[PDB]
Amino acid sequence: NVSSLKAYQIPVQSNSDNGKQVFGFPLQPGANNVLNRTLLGEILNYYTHWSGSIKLTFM
Amino acid sequence: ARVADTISSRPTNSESIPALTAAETGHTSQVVPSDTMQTRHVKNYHSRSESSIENFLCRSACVYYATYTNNSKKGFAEWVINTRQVAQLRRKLELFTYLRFDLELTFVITSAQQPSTASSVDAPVQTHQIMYVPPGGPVPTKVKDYAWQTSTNPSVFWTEGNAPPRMSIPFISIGNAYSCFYDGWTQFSRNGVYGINTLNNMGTLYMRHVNEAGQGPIKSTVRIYFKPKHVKAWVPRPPRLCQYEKQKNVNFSPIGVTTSRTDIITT
Amino acid sequence: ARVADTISSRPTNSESIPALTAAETGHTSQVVPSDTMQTRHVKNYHSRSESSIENFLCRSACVYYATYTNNSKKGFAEWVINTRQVAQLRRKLELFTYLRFDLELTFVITSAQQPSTASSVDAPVQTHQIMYVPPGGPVPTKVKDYAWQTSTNPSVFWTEGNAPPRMSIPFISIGNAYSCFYDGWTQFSRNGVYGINTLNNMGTLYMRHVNEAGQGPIKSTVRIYFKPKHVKAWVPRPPRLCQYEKQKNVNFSPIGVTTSRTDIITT
Amino acid sequence: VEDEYTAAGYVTCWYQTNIVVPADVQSSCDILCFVSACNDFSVRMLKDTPFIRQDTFY
Amino acid sequence: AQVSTQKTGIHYTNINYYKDAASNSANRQDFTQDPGKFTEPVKDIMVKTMPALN
Amino acid sequence: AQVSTQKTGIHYTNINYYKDAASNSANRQDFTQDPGKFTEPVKDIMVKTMPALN
Amino acid sequence: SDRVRSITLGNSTITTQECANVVVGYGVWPEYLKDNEATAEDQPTQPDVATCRFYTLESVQWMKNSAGWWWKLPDALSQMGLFGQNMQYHYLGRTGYTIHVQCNASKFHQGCLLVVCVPEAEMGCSNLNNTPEFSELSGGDSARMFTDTQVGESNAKKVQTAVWNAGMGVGVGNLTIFPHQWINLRTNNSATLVMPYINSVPMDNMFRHNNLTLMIIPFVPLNYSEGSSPYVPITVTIAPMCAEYNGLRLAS
Amino acid sequence: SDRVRSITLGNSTITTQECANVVVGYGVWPEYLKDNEATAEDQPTQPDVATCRFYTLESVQWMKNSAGWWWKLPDALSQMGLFGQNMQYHYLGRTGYTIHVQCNASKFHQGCLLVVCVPEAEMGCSNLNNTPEFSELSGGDSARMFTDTQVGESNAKKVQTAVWNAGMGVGVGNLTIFPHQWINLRTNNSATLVMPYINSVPMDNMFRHNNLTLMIIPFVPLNYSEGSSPYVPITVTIAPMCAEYNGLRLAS
Ligand SMILES: CCCCCCCCCCCCCCCC(=O)O
Ligand SMILES: CCCCCCCCCCCCCCCC(=O)O
Repeated sequence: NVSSLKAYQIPVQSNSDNGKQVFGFPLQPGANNVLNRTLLGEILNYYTHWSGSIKLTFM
Repeated sequence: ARVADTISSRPTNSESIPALTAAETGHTSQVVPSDTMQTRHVKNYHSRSESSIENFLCRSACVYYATYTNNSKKGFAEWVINTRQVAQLRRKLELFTYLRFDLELTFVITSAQQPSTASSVDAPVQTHQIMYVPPGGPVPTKVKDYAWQTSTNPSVFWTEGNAPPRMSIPFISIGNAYSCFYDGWTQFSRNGVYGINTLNNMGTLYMRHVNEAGQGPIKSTVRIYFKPKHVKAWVPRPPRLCQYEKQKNVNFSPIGVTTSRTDIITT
Repeated sequence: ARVADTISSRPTNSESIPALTAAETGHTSQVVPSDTMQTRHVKNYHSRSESSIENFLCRSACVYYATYTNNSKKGFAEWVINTRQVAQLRRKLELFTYLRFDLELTFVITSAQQPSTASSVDAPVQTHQIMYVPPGGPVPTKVKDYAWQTSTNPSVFWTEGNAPPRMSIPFISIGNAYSCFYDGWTQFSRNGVYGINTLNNMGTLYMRHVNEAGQGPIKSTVRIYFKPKHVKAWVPRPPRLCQYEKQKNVNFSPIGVTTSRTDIITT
Repeated sequence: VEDEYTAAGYVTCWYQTNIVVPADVQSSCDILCFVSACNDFSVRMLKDTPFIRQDTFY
Repeated sequence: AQVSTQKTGIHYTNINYYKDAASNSANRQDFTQDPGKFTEPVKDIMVKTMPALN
Repeated sequence: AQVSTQKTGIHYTNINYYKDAASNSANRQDFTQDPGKFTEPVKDIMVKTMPALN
Repeated sequence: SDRVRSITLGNSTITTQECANVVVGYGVWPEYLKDNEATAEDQPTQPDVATCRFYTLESVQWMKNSAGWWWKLPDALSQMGLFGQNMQYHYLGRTGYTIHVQCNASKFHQGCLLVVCVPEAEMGCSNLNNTPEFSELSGGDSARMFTDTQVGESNAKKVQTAVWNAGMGVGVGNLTIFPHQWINLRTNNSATLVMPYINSVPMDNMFRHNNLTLMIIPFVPLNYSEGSSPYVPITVTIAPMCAEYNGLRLAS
Repeated sequence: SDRVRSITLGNSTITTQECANVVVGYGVWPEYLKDNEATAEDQPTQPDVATCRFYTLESVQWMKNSAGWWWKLPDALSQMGLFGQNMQYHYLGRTGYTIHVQCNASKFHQGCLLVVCVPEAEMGCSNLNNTPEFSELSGGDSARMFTDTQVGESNAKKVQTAVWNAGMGVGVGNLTIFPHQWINLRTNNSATLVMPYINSVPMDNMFRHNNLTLMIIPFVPLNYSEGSSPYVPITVTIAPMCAEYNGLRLAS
C-alpha cells in the first residue's frame, strides 16, 4: 500500500465478536517508519534531541 | 524564547468538550494535555532558540568544486553560480518559497604534483586569482588574456599556506526576494524554457594560476562554501521525497511514501 | 582561601576530654593540636587555591590518536567519542560519581613521508578536514563521498604549519549531569549490556586529507586533547587500586592493598 | 535515533462497541489519522538528514 | 560599542568596523513566534471548550 | 570590561568577545569550602569537649 | 543519655537501648520533588503510610571465617507488601531510605563491622571479557556474600568477590568516604543511616537500575571463648521515605 | 446543547455526543470520611490517582431473546490494577462509584434498557432450604444473566433467576425507586450514575460484603429488519471515587 493512497486509510468493519484491535505502533517520532516521513517527523530528523507532548487526531 | 508551562488540573464532570473537535475546518486543535487528564504544575525552562530561521540556515555548506591544471593549454576553471548541484543545501533552501539573505563566501584551495619527467623538481609558493564577472561583461578565453585586468570586476588574490579567503555579498536581486520555484515560462508565447532557469542570472566565477609552469605540472582544486546571513523566509513547503535527478528542473521517478512493515498491529 | 591559624594555650587540669572520642558514630573528630599540647600563636598565610575542582581538572589531557594514509583505498580515520581508553584521565574523572562541565577541544596533526619509488618528490602544503557527526546522521564510507558536504554537521579545516585548531563545546547531555558509573542494564528484561555503555552516545569524529595523492604517499596522525571548564562535581569516590583492563566495563584482577615490609616495627 | 534507554512506549486502538449500520449502507468504513506537536515542544543539536543521496554533481 | 546579554542556561561587547551593513555578524538572537497564522487561519474565532459546529 | 584582583602572594582587565557563555575563560577564583557535610554528617551536634556517649 | 532512640514510621516502631548517633546522608533529609525540578507532567501517587514503613529482610549468621555480605537496595524490597506492587504497575519512582542494622552479643564476645552505603556500586566479573549476569549480582532479600579467596577465570559469568578489593577494584579501607557507621560489640549494638535520593535524573525506573548498595564487612573477626553462644545473627531493616510514582500501565 | 458531557478522572476520559443528564445518587456527592464519624484510629491511605480511574469490564451481546445481566460491584474490580491490590492487603475500606453504561445502534433499531443500582440486593435460591453458593452469586468482571424461565427445585445451590421477580421476590416494575436511568435507542446512547457510600457502618471489609448491585434489564426487546447489523454489544465502565483504606496486614 506504500505506492498508493491506501496507506493513509485504516480499515473498520462490523464484527461478530468484541474487543478487537484496530492498529498499533511504537511511539518513535523520528526512527519508526510510520511517523518518520510526516511533517513533524521531518523536522526532527534535522536534530538530535526532542522534548514535549504530541497530539494525535482521528477522523 | 521559553516554552509554555503546565497548569495543574482537577477531576471534571461538565458540558465542555476539549477533546471533541472538527478537523474539516482546516484548523489545528489548541488542546494542551492538562485538559484530558490530571496534571501537576511544572515550570518549563526549555527554549526554542536553536530552531530559528537565523540558526537553521546560517552554516557553511559546500556548493561546488572544480579543477584546473598549470601545464595545460587553456587551463583554467569557470562556474555559473547556482545552488542546485548539491543535494544537501538544495533540500534545506527548498523548504520555503521565497528567501532574502546576505551571503558569506569562502574558498578552500589545494594543490597536487603531477608525474613530470625532469630531475630536481622544486617549485616556489603558488598564487591563485579568483575573478567574478557580472552578466554582460567580457569573459576570459585563455590564461594569458587581457580580460584578467580586473579594472572594475571584483577579484581576489591568495598565496598558498595562509587563512582561506573570505568576503561578503549583499542581497543582489532584481525582485524583492529570491525565488526557489517558478511556475511559468520565459516567452510570452509559452514555448521553450519552463521552470527556474528563467530567473537564474548571477554571473560566472573564474579561477587560474598566476605563476608560470616552471618545471613540473601542478593540478589545483578550489572548493566554494555558502553561508546565508540576515535571513527572512516566507510560505513554507513540504520537504522533498524523491531523489533529485537534474539541475534545471524538478523531474523525478516515483517512489513510495514510506517503507513497509508486515502488519498493521506490528510494534 | 586562607587556612585557620594557631591559638595559644595553657596547662590544663579539668573535666573536658578533647582527645577521647568515639569513632563508631561515623563522625571525624574536630580536634586541633592546641587542645593536646601547649602551642604558640602562629598566623598562617597559606591558601587552598590550588586544590579546587576548577584547578584540579582544568588541564589538557590526551584522549586518543589515530592515523590515516593518503595513497590508500578508503584511507581515513574514525573515532567514537569517550574518555575511557587512556589511563590517566580515566582515574582523575572517576574520583566523582557525577560531573558537569563545558569542553575545550584541541587537535595536533603531524605528517610523515612513506617510501615511494618515483624521483623528484616534492609535495605542496597539506590540508586536513575534521568532521563531527551527531548520532543518527549519515556517515562517510570512503574519501570521495557525498557525506563530506558538511551542510549542518560542524567541521574544521586546517593547513599545516600554523597554530593548532581549537573550539568550545557546551554541556551536551540529556540528563542533569554526566555519569561516570551506571549500575544497571539497558533492557527492561535485565539482559545483554550491563554498565556504562548504556549511557554513552556522543557521536563519531572523522578525519581525512583534502589534497590528492600527487606522487608519494603521506601518513598523518591526529591527537585529541580534552580540557573541562566550568566544573561542578558531586559524591566523591575512592581512587582505583587495580589496573584497568577493558574500556566498556570495570573488570580487574585482584591485587594487594599496599606493598609489604619485613616487620611491624620496621622504620 | 532509536535507543532503548530513551524509549517512549506504544499507541494502540481497540473496539469499545461495534460499528452498527442500517440496511442499504456499506459496512466497511475508514479512519484518517493526524499528528502534530503541542506548545511545549522543542528541539536541540542540529545535524544532517539521512534522507538524501548524491553520487555526482547534477 | 554595544553591550548585550550573552545567552546562558554576563555581558559581551561588539563594535562594527566596516561601512556597509552587509558586513556585520549574524543576528542569532531574534526570538519571535507567531504560530497562529498557520494553525488557526479561520475567519471566526473558535473557543476550545465550545463545540466546533452549532 | 571587568576589573578583578589578580592573585598574589594589582588588577587586570577582562572583556568577553563571543555571544555564548560556553566560550568564556575558566573561573579559577571561586574559593568556597563546606567540609561539614562529609566529616560531621550526624543528626545531633557533638561538642568537642563533651564525651560522645552519655 | 544519648544511648536511646525511637523511630516511628507508619504502624511500626524501632526501640534501641545501646546506640551511636544517627548518620544523615550528606547532610540532607529526604523530601518530595519540587515544581522546579519536575519533568513528568502528570500527577504522582503518594500512598505514604502503606509504603513508608519498616520491612525486615532475612538474617545471616556471623561465623568466624566470615567475609561479608551485600544487598542491592531497590531490589530486596521488590516483593515486600504494597511497596513492591507499586513498582510493578508504574514506570517511574523516587525514594529515600532509612536503614537499621542490628546485632547483639554479650560482654564476652568481640568483633567489628563496617556498614556503608555505596551509590552506583558497579561490580566486576571473574572472566575478563564478560559482565556478570543478574542472578549473581542480586537476590530477593537474600544476602550475596564475599569470599576470602579469588574466583578463577574458568567460570564465565560470576562476580569477582575478593573482599580486599570490595568487588569494585578499589581499596576496602577507603570505603569510609561514603556515609557509614561501625558496630563494635564492646560498645555498640546497632547502626542507623538515613539516605536521600541520589541520581543524575529526577526520577528513574526501579527495575533496570539499582542506585544503592549496602555492604557489611567484618574487619575484626568474631571471637569468643569455650562455653559462650556460638550462633550470632545479623538482621537488616529498611524503611522507604517520601516515595512517589508516575506512569501507570499494565503489571509487567 | 445538553447532549454532550466529558468526565475526567486520573489519566482517563469519557466523551459522549448523545446523552441524558447525570443522576447523582440521593442528592449526595462522594466525599472522604470526617473526624466525627471515624472509629478506626490509625491513619488511612489515599492513593487517589492510581485507584480513582475508569476500569472497563467485559462486553455482553444483546440478543433478541435476552433477559438481563447483573454485576456485584466491589467484586468485579477485585483484579483490576492497583484497586484490587489495596483490597488484598487492607482490612477496611470505603468507596463511591461512577458508572457509565454504553450501547450504540442506528436509527433503524429499537429497544429499551433499565439501568438501576440496588444497595444490599440479597438474592434467593431455587431449592427452598439452602442459600446460593458463591460461584453463582458473582463472577470476576463477567456477567451473570437472568432467564425467562424458572429454575427447578431439582438443583441444590443455584440462584432463582426469573426476571419478573428480579431475583429478590419483588416486582420488576417497582425497581425505579432506586437511582436509575433508561437507554432508549430512539434518543439515548449511554447512562451515567454517581453513587456515594451507603452502609450502616463507616467502613467495611470488601471481600465478605457486596453493598451494590448493577442490573441491566431489557423491557422492550431488541428488534431490527433484514440487512441491519445483528451484533449489538453492551459495555460497562466503573470508576472508584474518594477511596481510602485501613488496617495493613498480610496479603490474604
Ligand atoms: C570574488 C567575489 C565573488 C562574488 C560572488 C557573488 C555570487 C552571487 C551570489 C548569488 C546568490 C544566489 C542565491 C540563489 C539564487 C536563486 O535561488 O534564485
Ligand atoms: C569539530 C567539532 C567536534 C565536536 C566534538 C564534540 C564532542 C562531545 C564531547 C562529549 C563529552 C564526553 C564526556 C564524558 C561522557 C561520559 O562520561 O559519560
